[PDB]
Amino acid sequence: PKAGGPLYLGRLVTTAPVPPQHSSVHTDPVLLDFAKWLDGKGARAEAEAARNAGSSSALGLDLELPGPVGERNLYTLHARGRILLVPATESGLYHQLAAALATGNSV
Amino acid sequence: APAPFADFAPPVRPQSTLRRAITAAYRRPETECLPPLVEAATQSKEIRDAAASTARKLIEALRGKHSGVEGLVQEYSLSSQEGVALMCLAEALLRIPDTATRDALIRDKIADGNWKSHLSRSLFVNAATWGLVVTGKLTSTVNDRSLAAALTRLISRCGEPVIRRGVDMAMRMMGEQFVTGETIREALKRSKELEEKGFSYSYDMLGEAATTAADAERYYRDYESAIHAIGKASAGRGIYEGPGISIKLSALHPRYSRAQAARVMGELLPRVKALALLAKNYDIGLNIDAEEADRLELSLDLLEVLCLDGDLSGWNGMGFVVQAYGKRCPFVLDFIIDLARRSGRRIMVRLVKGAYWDAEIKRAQLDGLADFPVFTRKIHTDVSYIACAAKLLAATDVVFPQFATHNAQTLAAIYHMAGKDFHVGKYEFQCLHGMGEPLYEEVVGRGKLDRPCRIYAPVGTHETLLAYLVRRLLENGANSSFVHRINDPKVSIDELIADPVEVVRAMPVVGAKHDRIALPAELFGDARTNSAGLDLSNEETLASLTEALRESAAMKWTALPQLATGPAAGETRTVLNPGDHRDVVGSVTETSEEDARRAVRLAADAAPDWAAVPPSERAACLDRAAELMQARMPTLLGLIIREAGKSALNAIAEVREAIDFLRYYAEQTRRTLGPGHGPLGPIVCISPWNFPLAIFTGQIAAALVAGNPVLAKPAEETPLIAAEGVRILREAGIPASALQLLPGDGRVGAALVAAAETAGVMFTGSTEVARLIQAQLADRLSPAGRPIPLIAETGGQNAMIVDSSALAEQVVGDVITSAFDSAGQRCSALRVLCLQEDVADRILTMLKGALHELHIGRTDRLSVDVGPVITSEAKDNIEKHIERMRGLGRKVEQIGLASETGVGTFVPPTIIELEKLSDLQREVFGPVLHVIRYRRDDLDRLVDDVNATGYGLTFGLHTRLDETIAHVTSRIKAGNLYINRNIIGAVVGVQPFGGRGLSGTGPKAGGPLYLGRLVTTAPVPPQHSSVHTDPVLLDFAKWLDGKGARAEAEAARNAGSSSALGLDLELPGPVGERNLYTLHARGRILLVPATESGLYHQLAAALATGNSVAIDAASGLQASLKNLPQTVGLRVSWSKDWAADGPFAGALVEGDAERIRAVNKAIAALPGPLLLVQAASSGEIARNPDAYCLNWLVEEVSASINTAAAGGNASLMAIG
Amino acid sequence: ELMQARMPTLLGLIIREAGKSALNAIAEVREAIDFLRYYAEQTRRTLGPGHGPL
Ligand SMILES: Cc1cc2nc3c(=O)[nH]c(=O)nc-3n(C[C@H](O)[C@H](O)[C@H](O)COP(=O)(O)OP(=O)(O)OC[C@H]3O[C@@H](n4cnc5c(N)ncnc54)[C@H](O)[C@@H]3O)c2cc1C
Ligand SMILES: NC(=O)c1ccc[n+]([C@@H]2O[C@H](COP(=O)([O-])OP(=O)(O)OC[C@H]3O[C@@H](n4cnc5c(N)ncnc54)[C@H](O)[C@@H]3O)[C@@H](O)[C@H]2O)c1
Ligand SMILES: [Mg+2]
Repeated sequence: PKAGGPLYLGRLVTTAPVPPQHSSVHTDPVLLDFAKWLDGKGARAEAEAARNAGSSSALGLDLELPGPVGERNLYTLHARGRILLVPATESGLYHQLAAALATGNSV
Repeated sequence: APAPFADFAPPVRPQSTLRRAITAAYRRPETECLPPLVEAATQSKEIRDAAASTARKLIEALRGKHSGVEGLVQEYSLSSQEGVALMCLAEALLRIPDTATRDALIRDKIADGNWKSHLSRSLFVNAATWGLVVTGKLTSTVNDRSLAAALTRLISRCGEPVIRRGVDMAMRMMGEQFVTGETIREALKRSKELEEKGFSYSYDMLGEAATTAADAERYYRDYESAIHAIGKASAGRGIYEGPGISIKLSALHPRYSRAQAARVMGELLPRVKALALLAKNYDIGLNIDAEEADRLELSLDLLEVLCLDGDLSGWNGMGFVVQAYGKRCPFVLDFIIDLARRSGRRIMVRLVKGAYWDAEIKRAQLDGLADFPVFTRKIHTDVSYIACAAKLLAATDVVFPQFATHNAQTLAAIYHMAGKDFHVGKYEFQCLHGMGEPLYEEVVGRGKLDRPCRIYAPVGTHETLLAYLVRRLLENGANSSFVHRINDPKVSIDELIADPVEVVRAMPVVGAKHDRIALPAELFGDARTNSAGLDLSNEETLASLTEALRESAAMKWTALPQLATGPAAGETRTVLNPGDHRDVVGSVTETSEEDARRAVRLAADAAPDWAAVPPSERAACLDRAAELMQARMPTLLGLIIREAGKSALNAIAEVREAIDFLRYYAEQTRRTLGPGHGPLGPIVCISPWNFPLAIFTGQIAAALVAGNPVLAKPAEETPLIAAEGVRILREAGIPASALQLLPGDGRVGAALVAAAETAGVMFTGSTEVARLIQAQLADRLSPAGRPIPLIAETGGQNAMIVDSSALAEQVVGDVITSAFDSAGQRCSALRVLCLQEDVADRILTMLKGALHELHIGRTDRLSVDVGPVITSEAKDNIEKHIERMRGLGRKVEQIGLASETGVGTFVPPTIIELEKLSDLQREVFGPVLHVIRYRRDDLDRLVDDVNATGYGLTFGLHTRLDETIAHVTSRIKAGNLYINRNIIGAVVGVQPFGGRGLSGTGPKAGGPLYLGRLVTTAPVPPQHSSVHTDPVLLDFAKWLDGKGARAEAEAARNAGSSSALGLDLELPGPVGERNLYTLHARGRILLVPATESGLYHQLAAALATGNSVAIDAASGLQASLKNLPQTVGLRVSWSKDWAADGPFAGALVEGDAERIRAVNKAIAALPGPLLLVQAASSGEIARNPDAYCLNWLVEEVSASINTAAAGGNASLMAIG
Repeated sequence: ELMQARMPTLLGLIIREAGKSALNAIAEVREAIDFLRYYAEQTRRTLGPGHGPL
């Protein structure tokens, strides 16, 4: 994560905290479709994990940070891109997909 | 048969001179109200100096002893969101009744981490209220994802100790500060301490706005039980030293309104009398709280009867609030003082400023009324208060003044005005529990000012107090509020002791309106004049309207085929009132199909002369017609009421909308139309019966002002109001050759559509009829060989989604209005209410109770809520649907209809509980609400189900949660969205109206793309641009360049810039609402190319506007799209069977004239929605970069958000 | 606080050791100060007993 930004310290502990202002009201639509698919096939725990990832993902965060006058300093969270998934089990793959899709990524 | 309007709105009693002086002041200009108040409030310099000294002394004491939430935030270093989230958690933990159970959950589960796992209802439902507590700011909706993050963060950082402190803080605030006690017995026990010091109490059981008979009965028995407890405790102390009760009339009847005055006097009055008799027996005060401005005068009729009722004689405890922020206040006081004299009852008069200011501003703006019923500058209310106190202090022998205020300046002014002679019973002050005591502990007692104060003491549970805590907090928490200012270190004591009387007196214009609050007529500023409504709570208006309505029923209304040559002969029949077929409204002569064809030829002949009238002068005709409709509104109301089954309220809205269409299209014309925007030619305007003036006028006005002569074919059910609208337009200067009225049925419409000179068709009506028109036009091409433009605005299957965070009373009101107003005969009407499972039973019970309070009948009575259905065939079709549902086992709730309905065609408001949304097939255009339930996790599936009908007109969402708003509004596909309000809004230029799919082709009526469809070359609408470029368009342009298609790549880049996809505007409108207008992709566009270059141009146009495409595989052009970037490939499909691959949202066609005609026929044959097709020849694509117009490849979406839904208006908190 | 008070001395070292101009040496010391204070505040906003170190 970026130095001098709010995700940095969370990389240096074994369980990351929720950084200040780190949330988003947006839910990735592909995540939503994935959760419905999981519930369709009865993968209830996985569908729940998918919905939880969709909500807790901060994808779409778009903040203006305090700074000097005459400047607008913006901070936004976007998808990483394409995530390599190396699952071992079906449930593991569903959980990996949930995490990656909820954050806007392809896999 | 009762004479029309003979019983429209008779007053409860003849209006006395004193009552008429009240009504006369209802909306009096503010500059007229203030001077007499300044005079009445003037005091001697010696008194003003002494008052300022007393005020300063009180304020110095207040600031010298001046934290619970603040201390908690400080101790744990909480952010604002953390503080709010903590209080929401504490509130939720306090819903756990057993204390040991709650503490165990905290210590073992909540503190350990997963608070979400242990706590169907968002923790943050009431976060707007806690936000006001923590931050002093009101945010209408809740950022529940921010709060969830903050709660996780604070618990993981601070653990059980912060939770414990939050729970204890919330417990104290909700149990001891916002209420005196949870029950009347608890409140009475806690009142002894301050009573011993000289305070008294008035208990507020917190009941308000009954929605059902059962609610009203519950509030009644709560008041009755409280009176017993208060009276037992009073123990003979009497009405001044002893405690009393305060009641709200709206709690005691579900239809407490002037429209239902007869029910109020018959049903509410005896209940108040029964409570008053009990208060009399215990000799306690019983105060009637003051509510909205439109209830003031009605409440006076109850006060009058009660004070004259001999059964209540001997008791002086009847009390009544008057609101000094209201322009009628001094005249109301004159009335009350006189009533006290006549009755011999020493009425207890509580003078307040007023609690509903924001809402009164919004309501007057929404209703288009002449002015506000309240002041708009806070200092005006202060002067009003002091002037009214002077009136009350001169009448202490006949009334008992009660000065309710937390403002030390106000208090000091009155303390000195009242003088040195005092005894208990002369007057008192009043304050709110848990707010006013710091001030009044400097007032009560021989060691202070030795004046008594009565504490208004809310009593109730956490659920009851949270319901309207937002309104109560804004009373003393807005930037203009004294209590806010006393806590602001930037506000000096000198500023707080400023004398409002002398400040107002020295102003350059005494009593000027607030600069930042628009009068309703001025909502749109320089753009146009807002239409004006009528105040159906104003007795002068009701009396004048009664006469105008009666006079309208004596007119010989006719509708004739008004050809350019003059009225034509034809088959004549009467037009009967749908609510009573014995009431003949007028006569219509219908147009022969031969005369319809002749009218089109005359329109074609006259087209050049009308096109030559400059756009500014055409717009001037529209503006003159608007003025004429505004002046004629009362007569137009009467016709609409009797011809179309509309109530007066709905007829007012109908005429206002027509006025607004005229003025909006006139202004849009002045902004856009020039010599190069040539008219299409004769336009056939076919309109529905259900908005028989507004939509009729809108289509015709748009076509005319765009320079086209019009053939106006009104619905066969409602020709009379259409004929009158044509008469008005002709009077306004539209030549007879430019506007021909052709009454008759669908045959006349079809004959007009089929006429060779018809250059465009504007249709509003059913989807099935639009499909027939679509088929007719697929045979036809313009003389230039292009499709005849069709605007087809059609039916809806409109849903409202309600989650467990919504306020049930608000939901039910918006549902009753949206589903059953006009007997559901609005295209926007709510058809499917979707209730989250956890709240569905409670809301359904409330909804059914509210349903049974509706009055169904002939609409020439103000008391009628729901009128008839338009015809017996409409009735038969609706009832066939109801019986089919009933036959399937579905639960069906129906109002019982009065016997008087037998003379008309009525269907009772009906609620049908469905299992699945798939249970509905087509639009049922009547008073039939369907109810489905959903589990929260299935919300996304539910939105899919709503979209799956194929309709897309109106949609509502009731929720407080930003995550749910973002999710639902991003996934729903409808043209008009409404958040936390009803779904029937179509305010021209504010909610541009029109849907997608089976609901419309667009462009939206009342929006900025409309006129451009009615000319051959569309202008650039005002504000119509976007800085955003579709990224797939960009990828396609690079691909074109890589293929060597340099000219097409340039055209693609130009399309990317020219596209207005991504436009996102806020439209000016009333306070307390945000009205948004955005341009989105339409969806999947069918491309029917002929050449490779044509395909590239079609794809550029479609991609630049955000769409995907299905390309006709029969074009053989597959090899032209080899090696597309994956981003573009995702948007591109090839279709061999167009009917299998839809629904499409539009089409682009390339070919010669006969190819276009053949394709147009094939497109019309596709199932489902009508497609907005644009066609061009290959040569046209080469010559004209705008061969395909990007205006018609985006979809307009309007969203109206009620930002006052949390209980107040944040932006108006800064307007004083 | 110590780096802020000692900035003039730190500047001299940075100027001579790393080839920085005075303005850029000031920016260097300011950035170190800001990192210190920023991570201190971010810690005060977030870290609790369950956020164990690596
Ligand atoms: C015991 C008690 C009982 C009450 N009962 C009722 C009741 O039954 N019905 C009712 O409506 N109110 C009632 N009120 C009053 C209302 O609830 C507020 O408390 C009161 O209006 C605030 O006035 P204040 O003098 O305490 O404060 P102030 O800060 O002096 O005045 C604030 C008031 O100014 C007014 N105001 C604010 N901005 C503007 C503006 N831009 N233009 C014009 N006016 C403005 C509003 O009335 C606002 O509440 C009661 C108040 C008390 C203390
Ligand atoms: N989308 C909107 O803005 C909007 C607004 C109001 C009403 N509507 C819809 O209108 C419908 C109710 O109005 P209605 O009952 O008058 O509709 P309708 O379809 O019955 O009639 C509409 C008009 O079309 C005419 N007509 C009928 N058959 C025709 C034909 N074969 N060819 C040409 N014209 C023909 C009628 O005479 C009438 O003037 C509802 O479905 C409602 O949802 C839509
Ligand atoms: Mg019809």
